[PDB]
Amino acid sequence: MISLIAALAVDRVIGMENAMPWNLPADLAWFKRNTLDKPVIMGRHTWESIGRPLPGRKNIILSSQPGTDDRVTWVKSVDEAIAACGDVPEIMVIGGGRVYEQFLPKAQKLYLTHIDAEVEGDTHFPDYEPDDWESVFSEFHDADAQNSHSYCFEILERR
Ligand SMILES: NC(=O)C1=CN([C@@H]2O[C@H](COP(=O)(O)OP(=O)(O)OC[C@H]3O[C@@H](n4cnc5c(N)ncnc54)[C@H](OP(=O)(O)O)[C@@H]3O)[C@@H](O)[C@H]2O)C=CC1
Ligand SMILES: Cc1cc(CSC(=N)NC(=N)N)c(C)cc1CSC(=N)NC(=N)N
Ligand SMILES: [Mn+2]
Ligand SMILES: [Mn+2]
Repeated sequence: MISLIAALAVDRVIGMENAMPWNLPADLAWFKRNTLDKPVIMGRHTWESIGRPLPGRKNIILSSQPGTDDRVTWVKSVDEAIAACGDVPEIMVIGGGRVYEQFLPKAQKLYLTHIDAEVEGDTHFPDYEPDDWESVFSEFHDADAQNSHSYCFEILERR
């Protein structure tokens, strides 16, 4: 199964200048929790945004140009990326925008962090068809001393 995981601000903004224009420790925790011990697929800009392999997960980078770091696995197509994961129960697509778009249709699950924050962005999560998804998990949280925004974790499964 292929899953997409992301954090969306208002208007589905997910990034600005290769970065997440917010500070939410709780979302990073949720991310580590739902990706640990699973292969992660990401675009190259998203690879450069992190600078180092995510610990305890197989890192697959999608790029049309030759790979430049052997600490990770480089692939040149969606199909090679999926094949590179082998036989695992779940494949986590962690971004960015152009990669989400490509993997969305093969997706069976969406892990979304809805952040109540307005932020100018240059990158947006795909405009998915709400009718095709079913909310199977929803957990809302008010802002607190560590997390400056109210946010909600949601898991959608393709109907
Ligand atoms: N808020 C959230 O949850 C998230 C936010 N982000 C944010 O997303 C933004 C980066 O997103 P964006 O610019 O779209 O970039 P991506 O990370 O999606 O990078 C895309 C790059 O990877 C390669 N690639 C993608 N698809 C293919 C394919 N099918 N075949 C071959 N190569 C492919 C290409 O690199 P090449 O040029 O080498 O061909 C392409 O330019 C940043 O702003 C980041 O901070 C990212 C993940 C989650
Ligand atoms: C650390 C990091 C992780 C990601 C992947 S996050 C994700 N797919 N899902 C989710 N958050 N729930 C991304 C896209 C970017 C980063 C680094 S962000 C950053 N560097 N911000 C900044 N420079 N201030
Ligand atoms: Mn049901
Ligand atoms: Mn069904």
